[PDB]
Amino acid sequence: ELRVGLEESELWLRFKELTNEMIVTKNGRRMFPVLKVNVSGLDPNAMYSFLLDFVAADNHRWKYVNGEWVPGGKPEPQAPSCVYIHPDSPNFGAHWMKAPVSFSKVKLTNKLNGGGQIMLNSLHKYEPRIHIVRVGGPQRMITSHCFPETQFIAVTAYQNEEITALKIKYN
Ligand SMILES: CN1CCN(C(=O)Nc2ccccc2)CC1
Repeated sequence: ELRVGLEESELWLRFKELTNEMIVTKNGRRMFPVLKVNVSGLDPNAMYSFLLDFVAADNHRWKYVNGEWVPGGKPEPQAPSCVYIHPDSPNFGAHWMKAPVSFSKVKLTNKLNGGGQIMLNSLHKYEPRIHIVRVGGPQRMITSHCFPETQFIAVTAYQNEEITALKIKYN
């Protein structure tokens, strides 16, 4: 059985208990914490691409009102985010299993852009999700996995100073 684990869940959970926030910029901002995934049970000899996307966790716009995040009352459907390909892709199972797969190079933006960067809607809540895609073989296969511990709200600047403090303390 293919196993997918979050690395450093300890720390992600401290961010989640405060409501996590991730900065988006026109040019694209790298994430902290970085999503790092432990994977076992791949065929060491099979070929795989690791993909990262962001599900809109709800259909609402969120606002930081008197020190607390609160959803709006006017939900709109949220079209899916674009996919980020891990730059080690495509690669052997052995490659992916020798150390945590670290998405250190994904950039989050609020503006449609050349590419690389992934465009999110500011003040929406997102749940990171990976796809593990077996490629090159006869049988294509996809395994997907969400990471609720890594949920955040996309912001153009931090609202909760307790997040600001944690971001610096641990970087
Ligand atoms: C620079 N990039 C990195 C490697 N890459 C892919 O892995 N694409 C792909 C193709 C089919 C299924 C999943 C991913 C495209 C080029």
